[PDB]
Amino acid sequence: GRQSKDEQLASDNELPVSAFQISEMSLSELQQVLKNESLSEYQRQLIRKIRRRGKNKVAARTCRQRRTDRHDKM
DNA sequence: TGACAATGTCATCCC
DNA sequence: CAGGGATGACATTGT
Ligand SMILES: CCCCCCCCCCCC[N+](C)(C)[O-]
Repeated sequence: GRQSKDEQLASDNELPVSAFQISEMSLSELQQVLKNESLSEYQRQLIRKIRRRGKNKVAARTCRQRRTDRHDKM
């Protein structure tokens, strides 16, 4: 199969959570993660970029569906 | 491997 | 605040 780059990222950077986790975990969850873990700044930054992408791709989705839904047919 | 579809990324605006 | 939803353009990936 295959992995996301963000998964590779998280992995390369030894993040205590997964890309998937990162992006889907709830905010309060994430916050625990962040108050409890030793995370360089780079790792912190990373986690934020990952979540961004992570939420945006989902978002990209819909859009398109709506895009594609709304015109293509209806 | 090359076409064509599909997904992801990023910049921006928004709330 | 901040985080995060929309969407348009461009990029990478999948089949
Ligand atoms: C959707 C659920 C995602 C939230 C998962 C949180 C689990 C992270 C725990 C990592 C543990 C690492 N450590 C430092 C405690 O050993």
